[PDB]
Amino acid sequence: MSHHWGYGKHNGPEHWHKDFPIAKGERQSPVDIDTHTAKYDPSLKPLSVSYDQATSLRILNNGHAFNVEFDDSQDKAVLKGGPLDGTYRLIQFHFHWGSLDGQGSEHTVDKKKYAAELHLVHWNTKYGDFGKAVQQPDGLAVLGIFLKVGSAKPGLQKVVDVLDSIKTKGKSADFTNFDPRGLLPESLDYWTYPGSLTTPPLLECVTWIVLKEPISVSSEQVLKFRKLNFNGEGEPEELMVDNWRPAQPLKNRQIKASFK
Ligand SMILES: Cc1cc(=O)oc2cc(C(F)(F)S(N)(=O)=O)ccc12
Ligand SMILES: [Zn+2]
Repeated sequence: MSHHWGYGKHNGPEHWHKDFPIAKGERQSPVDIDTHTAKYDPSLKPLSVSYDQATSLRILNNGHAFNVEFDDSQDKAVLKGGPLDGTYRLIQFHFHWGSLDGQGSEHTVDKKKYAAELHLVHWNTKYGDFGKAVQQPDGLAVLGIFLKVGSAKPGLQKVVDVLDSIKTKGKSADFTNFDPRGLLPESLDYWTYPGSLTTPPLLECVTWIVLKEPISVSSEQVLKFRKLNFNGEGEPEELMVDNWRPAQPLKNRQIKASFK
């Protein structure tokens, strides 16, 4: 209730370390993925994305981004395999995007920034609940998917059209029966490394799995994202753009590739 961090000039990523010292930690995210240095790991098991039974419930503008929330009271939508040991349950997805197509993603590929990045957040069921999971090194698994501007993503339109109803901070809307499988690219080839949440509290509890294949969304679709507001209703308009944290030092970590 007393957090004041954001993405503006005076409360942006370069200021976060004051209230959250872990911002300068040993396994912070996002990071630049240097494709020539990432090594193929033949030991990585196949990635398993089982979203057939996913049950979305609501979409919320939290003043930073918008979250599409799922019912995670049961083992429906889960992520397993890949670098993961155990079962991770989908709790929500959100995006990070820019003010222009040339920036917006958190992770970068050989320093290339994509227009946006989708994050599907999952928590390790061995810890019982999300709050307990974020206190563990292997508590979360976040699946990251890059977005580039070109052809429209049919599966994203239902999200785009509901944004008018959650323009400002604190607004939410019913959002049932949304199928996240419609946001995935064809290939599940990925890079993986141990990291953190990319907004405060910046906890170092995430196994990052970033897909190599980006999805394409249309200019009209991303333009709608850019019409959202960071501010609450009745306050001066601050367009919700550039809600991404820049790449952090890789330090003592190796990024592994699931493909050759
Ligand atoms: C506390 C928490 C709960 C949750 O369901 O999702 C989150 C997502 C993020 C993130 F958006 F910053 S990221 N990018 O690290 O996923 C940060 C914190 C949470
Ligand atoms: Zn995120």
